[PDB]
Amino acid sequence: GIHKQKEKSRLQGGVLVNEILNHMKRATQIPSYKKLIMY
Repeated sequence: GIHKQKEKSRLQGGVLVNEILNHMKRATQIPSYKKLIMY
């Protein structure tokens, strides 16, 4: 249950993560996840 969901905070990593991820995380272009639900 908890395993599935992880903490996007408090976690650490090698700068590499900063260089490789440096770009962005997930689809920041978040348009509308639920709002859509209702058409």
